[PDB]
Amino acid sequence: VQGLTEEQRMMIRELMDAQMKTFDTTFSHFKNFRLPGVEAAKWSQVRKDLCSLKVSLQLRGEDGSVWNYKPPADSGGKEIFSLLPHMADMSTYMFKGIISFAKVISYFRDLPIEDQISLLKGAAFELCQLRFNTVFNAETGTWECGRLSYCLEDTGGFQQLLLEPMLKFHYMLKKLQLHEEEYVLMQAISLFSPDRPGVLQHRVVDQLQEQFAITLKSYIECNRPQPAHRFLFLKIMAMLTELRSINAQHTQRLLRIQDIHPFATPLMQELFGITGSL
Ligand SMILES: Cc1cc(C)c(S(=O)(=O)Nc2ccc3c(c2)nc(CCCCCCCN)n3Cc2ccccc2)c(C)c1
Repeated sequence: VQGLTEEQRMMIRELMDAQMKTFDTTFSHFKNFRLPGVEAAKWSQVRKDLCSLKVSLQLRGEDGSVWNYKPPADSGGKEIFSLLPHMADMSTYMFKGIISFAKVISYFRDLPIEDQISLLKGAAFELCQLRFNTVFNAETGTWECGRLSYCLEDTGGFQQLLLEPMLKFHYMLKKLQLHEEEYVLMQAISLFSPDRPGVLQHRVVDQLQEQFAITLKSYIECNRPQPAHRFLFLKIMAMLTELRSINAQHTQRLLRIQDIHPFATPLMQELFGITGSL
């Protein structure tokens, strides 16, 4: 609010507006989702890949009842896929919110439709993880999604869990104690990345991204004088670069698992380049 130009203030306001309209932070409208039921070299890697998703799951009913699901151990069989349909439904729900976020923003609406599609295919996973970070509780290792909770299982210990790049990302980013405004500028910087596959208006997207980055740098300078926030802008940009690498690693996991055991919803297939033809 302090020290920004009028264009920078309008930019933050437009992003905060889009975030408010399209982020169901209580997950009140996530419903009707599936739940876990009550050569060989490709299989060996798929087994390791699925370790990237292993969480337990709690559901608190409006009546006060609690269901809890603890996932199995890997015993060399199909039981390792039990959480995939639920995870697909959750990600699909998040992805719809992300697509709505982008479409409310003026700078995005003004790009040609092909570049909108390419930008969303490139960034949807990243914006999803940024939104999930805001409901991550780093004290209990839990993503608190309203009536749903997804909890990390104690291995090993805390430091042995933070070796997994996705978890180190979530814990390190939560430690920065970002404002809502800083999360939503992070989303814009990731969304308007000019080097995503298939982008045509590289120069326009690059100039938009740079403007979002300058606004973030200035927001931090004007509102965060404390020695703990020295280099905060550069810390955030380093997190964004690391998030891009996690996106490539986790996208290849999805594709290997999909090859052995189909689970991607139609929206996930569209976002991740699955044509529907073998
Ligand atoms: C295989 C696959 C790949 C991709 C690319 C997708 S996805 O982007 O479409 N979606 C998606 C959505 C949320 C995700 C996610 C993927 N990975 C994680 C990290 C899981 C936590 C570490 C476990 C620890 C064990 N060592 N989270 C966070 C999370 C937040 C809330 C609830 C649960 C998990 C999918 C579906 C599968």
